[PDB]
Amino acid sequence: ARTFDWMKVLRTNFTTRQLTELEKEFHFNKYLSRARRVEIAATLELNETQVKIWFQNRRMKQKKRERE
Amino acid sequence: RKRRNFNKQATEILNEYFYSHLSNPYPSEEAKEELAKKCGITVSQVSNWFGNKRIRYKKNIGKFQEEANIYAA
DNA sequence: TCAGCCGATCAATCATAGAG
DNA sequence: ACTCTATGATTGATCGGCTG
Repeated sequence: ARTFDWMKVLRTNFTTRQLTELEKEFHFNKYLSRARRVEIAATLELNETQVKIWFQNRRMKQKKRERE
Repeated sequence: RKRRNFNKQATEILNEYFYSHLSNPYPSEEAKEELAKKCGITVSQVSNWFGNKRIRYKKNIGKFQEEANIYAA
């Protein structure tokens, strides 16, 4: 058919070591403070943004788990 | 893990809805739950089907014309 | 005004089921 | 039985909108 608007609209590879540490933190606190964010990032060799986004996505999959 | 496909009927229903809304294939939360109840699958599986359907469609429009022609109306 | 979050979606990729 | 394609699911990251 016709090509509508929607048709016209680097991905970090986390190590097993990083995901394991990210989970651990998650189970300690669902939300992170600016303090603990910088700390985890340094330890894991990541940016605060990546840590921030991973937590965001993690919370959402939790919601999608308690709801299914 | 294991990947189990959907019934022929479920995909029949999903395509019909997809191509009948090709101009804006984004079902609302209500529409999704309705599709789920009719297809016998979850809302999540419905959301994934549409997400995958849209992306693969726009990635190779030509490949799905025959299909679009079938569920056209 | 701005950063963090939410909900939805995207885009690439994984692993399997099915087709030839 | 194998090679190649179709397709369900996962996940890092984006986008619009709300909030403190």
